[PDB]
Formats: sequence, C-alpha cells, structure tokens
Amino acid sequence: HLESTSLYKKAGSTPPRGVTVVNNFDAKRYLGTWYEIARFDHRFERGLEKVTATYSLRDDGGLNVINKGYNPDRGMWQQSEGKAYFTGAPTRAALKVSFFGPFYGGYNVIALDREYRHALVCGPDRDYLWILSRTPTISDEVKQEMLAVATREGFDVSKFIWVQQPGS
Amino acid sequence: HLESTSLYKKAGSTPPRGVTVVNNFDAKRYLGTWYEIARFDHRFERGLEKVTATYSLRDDGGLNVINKGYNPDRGMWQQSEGKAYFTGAPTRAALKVSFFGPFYGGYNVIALDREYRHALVCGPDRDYLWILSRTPTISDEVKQEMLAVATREGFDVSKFIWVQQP
Ligand SMILES: CCCCCC/C=C\CCCCCCCCCC(=O)O
Repeated sequence: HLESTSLYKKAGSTPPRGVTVVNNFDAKRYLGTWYEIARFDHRFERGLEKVTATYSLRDDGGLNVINKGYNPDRGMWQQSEGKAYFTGAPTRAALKVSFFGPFYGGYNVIALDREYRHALVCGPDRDYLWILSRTPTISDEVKQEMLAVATREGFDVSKFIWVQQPGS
Repeated sequence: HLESTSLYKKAGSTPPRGVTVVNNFDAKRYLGTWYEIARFDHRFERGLEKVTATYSLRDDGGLNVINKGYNPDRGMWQQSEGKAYFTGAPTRAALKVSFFGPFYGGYNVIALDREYRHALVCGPDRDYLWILSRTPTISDEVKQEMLAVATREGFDVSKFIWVQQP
C-alpha cells in the first residue's frame, strides 16, 4: 500500500539518526499540485491557510516549486516560487528545496502511497514536517497512517497545524 | 584588471549551467566593509537603503556575514547576521550562507578586481546578483565592466536596483 522506504542519512539534509526515505521514487508521478493538509509551525509559512505546492519538471533535472496560500490576516492570496534538486539518485526521494528566498534545505519523502495521492515529507530536522495530499481533505484513516509514520520516525505530531482547506 | 575564474556548477549553490567563479581567492583581502551598489531585488532586502555587507573571519574557518540597511518604512536601521563556509577550496570564491537554521544559499564571486575594491556576486540562480564596492559610488567604467560580466554569465542587468548610498 505504501512505497518502500529505507533508513537514509545525509549530513545537513536529514534529521538526527536518519529517517526512512522512499527508495523507489518516480519523480514524474509527484508532479502537479499537492495540498498542505498539515505542517509544523515553519517560520516561512506562518499565518498561511489553503496552502498548496505545485511541482513541474525543469530542463536541468530539478523541479520548479510554486507555493500558493491565503493570508487571512491580510485577506490576500499569495504566491512564491522555489526550486528543488535531487541530492543523489532520483529513485531516492531526498532533495534540497528553496524554502525561502535563495535558502535551500532538506526535503525528504518519508511516506508515500503507491498511487501518489498522499505523502509525509520532513525537512532537515524534526522542526520540519508536512502532510501533503492530491485532495484538500484526507480521510481519518489516511491521517492515522501518516501520523503513525511520523511518530515512528521520532516526530512529535502534536506540533502539527491542521491547515484550513476547502471542505476542511 | 579582474581576477581569474573557472567554471563552477552545483545545483542549489550556483545558477543553472554554472558560473565563472574566482579561483585564486584570498579571503583576508575580502574582509571588512562593502557598499551594496546594486542588487536584484528580493524579499530579504526590499526597500532597504544605504546597504552594507560586512565580512569577518570566524575561528571555525567560516565568515561572519552582516547585511545592514536603513528601512524607511520602519524608520530604523536593521541588520541580519549569517555564517558562510567555503564549499570547496578556500581559493575558490564559492560559499554557502545561512541566516536562519539549516537552510543555506550559494554565494559566488563571479567578478573581483585584483585590488579587492569591487565585486560581482551571484546567488544560486539568476534572480540573485549584487555589485559590491569599497566605496559608496563606482565609476562608469567599473560599472560597465561589472554589467558586462553579468550579461556574459546570463544575467539580465535590467533587474538591477541601484541602491541609495551617500
Ligand atoms: C544566498 C545568497 C547570499 C545572500 C547574502 C546577502 C544578501 C542580504 C541578506 C539576506 C538576509 C536573509 C534573511 C533570511 C530570513 C530568515 C528567516 C526569517 O527571519 O524570516
């Protein structure tokens, strides 16, 4: 049901002790739009609701990232653009991603269903975690499964902000 | 005349296709205060006037990077403090810089005069470019030479904001 993962470490890009990263990734199936179901309180997303990330393939082998979100304190939709690159083999879902301005950090897919509908992604340490989905809501069952992996990999899931989405 | 360079390419640190990076860098001569003559504008400097960049040696072999500017909207001076490390040899003027946690960006000196009076520095893509100078103004001749290198390395110099300086 879930993609295979294995313990993976790269200095400066993965959390202490390593995390189980997807090891038979197919980047083409990760393209397009994902909704941010949940995030930890990442400084560079603070305040934002209805967040999405949209990935597209670049000529240089990286991905373009378009981040979109609504700031309820301003009543305005916002957008930013980043880049993503594999740090190693493209079958390992370990990348570096520009999360703000020119500053790149680790982006590690630590759970992924085999149909590329739902994903658990962590950053370079345990202050950075996302649940992503092809739909604006997920089932309680999918929520439990993603949370279970996060807990297994040492994250405190009570740090999640459950992001406002259509139908949420 | 300008320092010699060699092509350096690494995704996440240099722009696509690589850029020519100074290859006989002597970091001690790069220390101290530089005026930001021009920047491509981005989030973390928008609206800033009278910007200086200040580099100092760290005990750990890195550089402290301070970026200071006057923010008219706040009516205050502000500064961000960061840490930069060479990604390779210390004679290659390519570094990685962080101002917040485990998030780093590429800093690449792509033109440098041999007396360390002016420099052209790019980030990890072609949205990031700076002209730095030991003096708050530069001559037309120096300005044109920097613009020519920028264009040579694929940058669009119409994106420059010419920063308010004394
Ligand atoms: C990677 C390019 C090197 C840039 C060097 C100098 C340019 C001006 C300084 C940029 C300041 C960056 C501040 C980052 C903000 C940290 C998170 C936050 O407080 O929101």
